[PDB]
Amino acid sequence: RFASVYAWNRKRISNCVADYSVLYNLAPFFTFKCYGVSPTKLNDLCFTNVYADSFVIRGDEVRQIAPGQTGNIADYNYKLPDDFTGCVIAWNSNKLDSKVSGNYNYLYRLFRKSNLKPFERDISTEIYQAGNKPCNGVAGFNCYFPLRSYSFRPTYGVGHQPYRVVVLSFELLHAPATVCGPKKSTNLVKNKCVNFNFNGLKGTGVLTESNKKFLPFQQFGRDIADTTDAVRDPQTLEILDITPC
Amino acid sequence: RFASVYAWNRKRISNCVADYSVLYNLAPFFTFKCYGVSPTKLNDLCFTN
Amino acid sequence: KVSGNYNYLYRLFRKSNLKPFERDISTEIYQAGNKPCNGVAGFNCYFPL
Amino acid sequence: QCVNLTTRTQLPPAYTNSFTRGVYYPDKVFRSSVLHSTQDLFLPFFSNVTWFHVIKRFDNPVLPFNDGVYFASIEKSNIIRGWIFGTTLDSKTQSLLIVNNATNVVIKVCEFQFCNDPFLDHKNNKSWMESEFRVYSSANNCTFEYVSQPFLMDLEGKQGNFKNLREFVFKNIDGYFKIYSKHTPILVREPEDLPQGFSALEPLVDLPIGINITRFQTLLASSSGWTAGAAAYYVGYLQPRTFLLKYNENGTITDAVDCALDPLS
Amino acid sequence: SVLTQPPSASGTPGQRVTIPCSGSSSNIGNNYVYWYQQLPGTAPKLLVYGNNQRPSGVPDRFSVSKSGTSASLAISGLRSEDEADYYCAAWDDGLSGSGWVFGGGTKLTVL
Amino acid sequence: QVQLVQSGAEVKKPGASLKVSCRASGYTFTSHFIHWVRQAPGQGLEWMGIINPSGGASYAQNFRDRVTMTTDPSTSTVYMELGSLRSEDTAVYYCARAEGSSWLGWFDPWGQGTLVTVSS
Ligand SMILES: *[C@@H]1O[C@H](CO)[C@@H](O[C@@H]2O[C@H](CO)[C@@H](O)[C@H](O)[C@H]2NC(C)=O)[C@H](O)[C@H]1NC(C)=O
Ligand SMILES: *[C@@H]1O[C@H](CO)[C@@H](O)[C@H](O)[C@H]1NC(C)=O
Ligand SMILES: *[C@@H]1O[C@H](CO)[C@@H](O)[C@H](O)[C@H]1NC(C)=O
Ligand SMILES: *[C@@H]1O[C@H](CO)[C@@H](O)[C@H](O)[C@H]1NC(C)=O
Repeated sequence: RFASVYAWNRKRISNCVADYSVLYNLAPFFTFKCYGVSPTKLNDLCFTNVYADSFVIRGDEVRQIAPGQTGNIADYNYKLPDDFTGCVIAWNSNKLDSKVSGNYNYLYRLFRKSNLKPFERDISTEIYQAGNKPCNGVAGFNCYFPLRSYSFRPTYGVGHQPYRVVVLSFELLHAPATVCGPKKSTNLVKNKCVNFNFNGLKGTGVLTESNKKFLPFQQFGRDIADTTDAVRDPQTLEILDITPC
Repeated sequence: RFASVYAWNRKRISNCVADYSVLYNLAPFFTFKCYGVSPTKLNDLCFTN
Repeated sequence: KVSGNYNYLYRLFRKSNLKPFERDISTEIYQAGNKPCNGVAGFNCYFPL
Repeated sequence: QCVNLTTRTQLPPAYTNSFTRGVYYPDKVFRSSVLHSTQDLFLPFFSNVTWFHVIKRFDNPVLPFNDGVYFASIEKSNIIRGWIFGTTLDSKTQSLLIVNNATNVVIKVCEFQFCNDPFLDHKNNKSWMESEFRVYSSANNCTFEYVSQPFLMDLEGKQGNFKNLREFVFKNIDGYFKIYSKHTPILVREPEDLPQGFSALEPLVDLPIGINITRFQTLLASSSGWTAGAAAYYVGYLQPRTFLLKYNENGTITDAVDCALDPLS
Repeated sequence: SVLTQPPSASGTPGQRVTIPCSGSSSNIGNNYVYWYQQLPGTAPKLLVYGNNQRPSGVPDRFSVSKSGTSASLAISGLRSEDEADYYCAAWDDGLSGSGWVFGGGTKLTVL
Repeated sequence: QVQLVQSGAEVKKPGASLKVSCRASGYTFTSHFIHWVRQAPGQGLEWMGIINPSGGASYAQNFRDRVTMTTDPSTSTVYMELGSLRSEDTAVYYCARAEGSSWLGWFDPWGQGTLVTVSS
């Protein structure tokens, strides 16, 4: 059961090992395009937070979820921000959603007084006003019901089957991590030039011990030139110090 | 006189600027519903004929 | 009109569903049966207008 | 507790100059001994912060919300509990209820409908209990629900010498609600205005509401004469500004400058 | 019209005759394919359906296989009753519509 | 035991109307989708469309705008109404059932076949 486009459900995902291999192997995909990351390089980075949206839209409008578009599903229902990260996984689902009798359980908003900033929601269904004199009771002339139902049939071609859509959005390397792909820890060493991979932050140097106090809501220190030079060991809670060979 | 149902008249409308706002501001109008596009944005669409 | 405007007619019986967007009127009399009849009303003959 | 009363002696709220309060950590990365320039929504230096006092007089009006609010409370008897956020507050649109009285900080985004002022005088009679807990007549359908550890509590009642000074900033950016908190104890400023000091707030929660909010009113808890703890809360509005912030050697903020007030600045 | 089939087929009794059906991603590249056999003055019957199971009442000598994006049906032990027209069916989806397209057909007979 | 019966049809003038019935017995009528198919002489096969036993129906887009469905889940009958015929649509029609889930499935029942033609 996927949501309607105008009342989409956003889900948290935290404290788990994320493997996208069991996902990208799905042959019947029709689209897998990523903006800030590449689809094949998602198995070595740890994300601060992951949110997985969901809705079902008509096949013609699957191109409209990308940032910077406009229309009746990109300004009145669900609008992505201009600086989007993460990526969208869209695939045809004509077998499940569509029905021969005519599926009538998917709505979308048509009339709104003004647009909406990204990632906003509106369950309100008060009658839209178009004329000078407000109406009441039932809608009609100069005032309309804001929601109209999709009509899905298996007859219609591409552009009218429902493409199920799920969108993953995640901030990259600004906070303590909770979710990322499998890896094998390799102990810890000090005062020996090594190749450290701390939560996806590659580099090279020697890791001494430091006495600078980290506030509880911080993980990475920085210096003038905007380069990380103090990290918190993910397993223990020691504060290290990265300096070049 | 309007044409009857069996011989409804067809008129060609093109190469003109159509302002539906003045039409919409009439008194005795009773029923007005639209299907193809939103009836509140009829002044921003361009068609061949 | 109070006196009666009887210049509008509509069709009751037709041979089959008309092609959408047609502007052709046929004065042929409709026949319920296969045998053609014309002139006065007779067996299985009735006016469809 | 819901009785038609009217007789709203809505005294006009007063003015004060919010000297330097309301600044916060903008980025979650450690720094030390450097000056950093940020561009955010800040409470301008020396702005007409609006002061409300709750004691014969009593008020809690609905105030506008426009791009974040700085809320500073001086209170000892624990009389101001929570907040309500919304656009119409009439059960037709989603709204936030934030309450942190006794059990846990509860944040609920749902359809809510509200009465005027549920109480008798403040509470009957001297011990807390459960009474008319149905502060919601109903709630059709809603999504968000959050519970967490409560903030600092107040024990017993004290008149004057209000050591507690709470200050919060609420900011709404792109479907995210950011609440930054800071509790400064031992305040001996008996006369009136907020102290001439400095305190940078710390992040407390950053959570995905994704709704539309425009107005909020604070939530607070016989012939003549009554004992009630006096509460003084100040409200200020935030503007898009650029600040220059100083971090000392320990990684904490000492002072900041606003680059638009004074040509010296 | 999208489905391509040999115009006709033939073979001596006792031989093995292979019939192909080549489509595309829309027709065969995603879903199952069916094979249908039609006899003169008879209703259509079933030869292979689901591509991994054979119906009841039919000999299993009708060998079937999928070669990438094509279907192949091989027949051994040819007899007189084998003379029939063969079609391949596959639910197809297109940019203008979608349907239950049948194959062009292939007339299989012996002189 | 299980078999579908149709209506014998004869010559029809071009542009006429055809009402073809399909009566099924020996199984639960309101459990299987219905496929109607049309075969033209000197050509392959083309399925007319798909019908729910109790509800609406769906049609191939090429053959839409001229075919009409009505259902009656009381005496177990399914009807085609066809209009705006031409001399090139003379063919044979079959009414058949399918698996209860439609699409991918087994088609054991089949239509007896009814012929439509134009001649004088
Ligand atoms: C959030 O809600 C408020 C109030 O419902 C909206 O404010 C409206 O703004 C438009 C344009 O400025 C005005 O025409 C309306 O009169 C305002 N509403 C009221 C009740 O006065 C605001 O637009 C909403 N947010 C969004 C993104 O639409
Ligand atoms: C009751 O409420 C109404 C609100 O319209 C107010 O006018 C009236 O004065 C109230 N009655 C009393 C006794 O306060
Ligand atoms: C700010 O407060 C001062 C002091 O009363 C007053 O003179 C001034 O008009 C106020 N400005 C605004 C914008 O309210
Ligand atoms: C409860 O106490 C309040 C004051 O604290 C008083 O106004 C009210 O009348 C009391 N109610 C009862 C039932 O004693």
